[PDB]
Amino acid sequence: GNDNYFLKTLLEKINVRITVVKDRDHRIGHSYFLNVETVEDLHHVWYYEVLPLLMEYFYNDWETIKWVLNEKGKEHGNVFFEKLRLTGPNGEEAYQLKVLEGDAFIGALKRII
Amino acid sequence: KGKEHGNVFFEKLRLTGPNGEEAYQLKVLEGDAFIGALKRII
Amino acid sequence: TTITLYEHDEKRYRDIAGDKKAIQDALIKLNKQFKKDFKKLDRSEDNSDTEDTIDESKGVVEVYANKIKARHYVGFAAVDNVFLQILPKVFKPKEDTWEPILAFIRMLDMAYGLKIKDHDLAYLQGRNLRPNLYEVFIYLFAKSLWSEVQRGYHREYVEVHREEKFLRGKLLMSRQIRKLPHQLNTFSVEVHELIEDNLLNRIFYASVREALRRTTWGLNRKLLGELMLAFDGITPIHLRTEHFERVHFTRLNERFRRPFELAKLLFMEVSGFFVDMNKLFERFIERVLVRNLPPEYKLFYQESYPFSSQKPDYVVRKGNTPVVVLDAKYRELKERIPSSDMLRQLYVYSRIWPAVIVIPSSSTYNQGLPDKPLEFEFFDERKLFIVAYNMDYVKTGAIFKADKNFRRSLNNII
Amino acid sequence: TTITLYEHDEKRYRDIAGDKKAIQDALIKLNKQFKKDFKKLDRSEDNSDTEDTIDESKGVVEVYANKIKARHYVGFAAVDNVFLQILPKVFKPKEDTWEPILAFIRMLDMAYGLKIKDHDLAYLQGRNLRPNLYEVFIYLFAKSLWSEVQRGYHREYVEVHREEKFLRGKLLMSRQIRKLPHQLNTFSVEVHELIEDNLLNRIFYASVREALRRTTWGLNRKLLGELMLAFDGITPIHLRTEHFERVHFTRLNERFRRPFELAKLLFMEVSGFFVDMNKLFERFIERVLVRNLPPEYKLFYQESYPFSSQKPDYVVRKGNTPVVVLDAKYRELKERIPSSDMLRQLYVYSRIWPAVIVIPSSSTYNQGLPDKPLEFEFFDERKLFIVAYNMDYVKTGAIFKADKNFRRSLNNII
Repeated sequence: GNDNYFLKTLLEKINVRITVVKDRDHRIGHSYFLNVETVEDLHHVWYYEVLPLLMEYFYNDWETIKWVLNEKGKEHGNVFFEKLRLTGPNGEEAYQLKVLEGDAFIGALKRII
Repeated sequence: KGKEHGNVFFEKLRLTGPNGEEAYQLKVLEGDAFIGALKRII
Repeated sequence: TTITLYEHDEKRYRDIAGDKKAIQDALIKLNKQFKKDFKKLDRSEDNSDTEDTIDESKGVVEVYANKIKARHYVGFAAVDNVFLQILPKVFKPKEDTWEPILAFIRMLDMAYGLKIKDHDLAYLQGRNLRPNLYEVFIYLFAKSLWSEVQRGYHREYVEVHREEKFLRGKLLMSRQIRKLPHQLNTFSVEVHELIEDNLLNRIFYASVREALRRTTWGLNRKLLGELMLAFDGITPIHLRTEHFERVHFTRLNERFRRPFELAKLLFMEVSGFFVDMNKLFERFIERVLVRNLPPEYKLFYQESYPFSSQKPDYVVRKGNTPVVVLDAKYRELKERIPSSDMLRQLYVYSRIWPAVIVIPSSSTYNQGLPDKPLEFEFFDERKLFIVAYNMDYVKTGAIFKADKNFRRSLNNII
Repeated sequence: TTITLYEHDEKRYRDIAGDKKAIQDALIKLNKQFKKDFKKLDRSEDNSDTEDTIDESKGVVEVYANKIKARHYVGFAAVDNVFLQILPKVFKPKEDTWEPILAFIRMLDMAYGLKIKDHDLAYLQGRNLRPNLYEVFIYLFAKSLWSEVQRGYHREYVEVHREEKFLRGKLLMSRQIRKLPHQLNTFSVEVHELIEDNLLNRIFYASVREALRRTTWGLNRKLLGELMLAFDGITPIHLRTEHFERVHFTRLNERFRRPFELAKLLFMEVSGFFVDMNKLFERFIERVLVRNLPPEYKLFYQESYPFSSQKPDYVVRKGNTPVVVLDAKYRELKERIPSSDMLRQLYVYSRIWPAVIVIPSSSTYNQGLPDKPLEFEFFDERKLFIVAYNMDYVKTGAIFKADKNFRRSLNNII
């Protein structure tokens, strides 16, 4: 989107939402995004190196990770964790991550800013 | 206790969490700002 | 914000603290959380209607457009920095809201089966703290733990087959005979060493860590701060429901029963617990009756099936011959007469058990108070004898003066 | 916006038309209006709890944070361009919402005592109009008025002692003898002239003027437009409750009874009326029983007082000797067994009346349906005989086929 300050404000809008729902020592570093060359490389970094860390730090908790990405209330679309339709025996949310691709992935990454 | 964002050693981040929680952050100071931050501990 | 309710009492959204939108967001999570965890708690003539009412965001609290109304579910819950506590309506007064807290926990002491101490609660009486049910049950957990950790630390014995540079305990021989001489420089022992970080200590390190994060007093922050320093070497765990089941209470950690049951009552999002006010009075009267009825033994929950089984809350029988049915009702009993739903059930409980029936009801300044003796004798045109007994409540204090008055009225009834 | 509810049914605020804030403003006026006018309508085992529940904005509708839930009060109301209609849950289907309207008005025809015509309702069947209870009761008022105004206009006679330039009627003599000759040029008569604008015509001009202002169909706007032209010379009035009481129904305006009772049902802010669904079924079954029980005469609302009087909905006795209690319940009767609140009242009604007791229950596609004969025989360990009878509902149609099946099951019960 012709934004030179994009990957700076991506981790800043993630880390300042990480440090207020978890500790300061659970943030996302900047060695993962230091090797991006194309969008497909950033697609691999955001899905195999950063979002596995957010699923690891937030276990059995799908609402707070939905607020870290500030995508709360938005499900079944261009969302990094779509809502499963099923409810459970007593009722759980129990989301599932969604592998996006192409310009739809950037349309889901633009609204993290 | 009733100070934030100024010459304080622990400043509040301006983005609260989902359930209304707040997280503070250590703030480095220097020069006469740090001495003025020490002269109100007394 | 701290919001407080009495049973069947309402609060205005305009007078209330905090935000109007913030409280209604907290309640819809709590009434939904009560739906998934409804079946763990037992009831008694509750008329719960599990299918429709609880899932319509009316499980614990009835959240309305202009007000917030409490149902007959007593206890507390802390959700989203909106701490809700529901006290019984019987302890409602005419430090101003510190007498009904210690009244409700003492009624939660005798009925529910807890073994807390009265000098644990009398320490807090008069220290002008902010009244809160979560701040006292964290204190009752933290004081009973720090009084059971100050004596002994609960270091329990496990055996480890460890390769040690020294020799401790029994030397394993089948693992040392088959040791090659290039690796002979370490003994292979099986030592019964005492570990400080057992499973009961991993829980109490985690139960304190999730308590100091969510406490608001200045007394509990000092007490849990000393408990967390004593448990400093223990590796932390994430608490589950499997951890609270995997430990068993033997004789060597039996003194840690009192902090653990309170750690299971508060920990397992949501926090706290709720119980039905009808059953908690049905359990509380059962402590009073068996103590106060020497002539005839009384059993609670005896059932006789009509035609769908309608069972009394309590029945007392000396041997087997006298049938004196005692059905505990939390109803206010307005206009000195039982209602349609009450007396219809009293008729069935007497007929399927020449059987007199006594109904105990609450009595304080807030609730409806009759005269001192057995207030209402009734006959249902079948030579029945319905007696309306009323137990006064000195349980707000620490002395049981009304138990003597309840015994004197029951001795005239027996 | 038009919102529709069934009994004990919920609607989402996100899917609903109009505005979220607009509907909740309309309901808090309606539940408050039901509080001041609650005592005019009778109930039957309603468990109303008049002190607390109705004034907490739960009188007719339970307005919640996430949804809107209907209580068991059937009828309709129009408030602030948010027209609410509550149909019974029995007529719920699996023109799609036009069958339960004519089912409910026919159940409002036989039970409540109205004398509407079936060809008044069959005119609307199939004209693809928008289903609305206010649009049909305005039509039932406007058609029954325009069919009773087309024949005669209701010109009623009043006598006036008027000074007329001509001579009409009886000439007053004591007022003409004492007339000075400077004012002899006018007769002083007492003529019994017929006036078109009587009190019943001032009401029907005002009842149409407040109906055409608040109607939404294209059929009622044409019909009330012709009614307002026929009443053009009448001076209008502001309607009150004193006007609907000051008229009396003699033989010369008895044919205007049918439009006036419907004009009193709709007019007297709020509009419409509400009735309890329990009593309306208690009244509707009473029409079915006395028609279907030739061998034994049946009286509704007979009371026998225990010890506070618990009275059956209906009792049938041949002379005085057989005691066959028939208590009408609107309950769904899940799992083919009566509940705790139902069977406890059935036990009292049989004992204070060797008395069998029959409970009639609703039966359609939506409600729980048992088998065709008498479904459930029960004994309450006292040689009792509890029979669960079920009346099928062909009342959505115009033919009474199920009345023959209800008679055949009752003939095996009698």
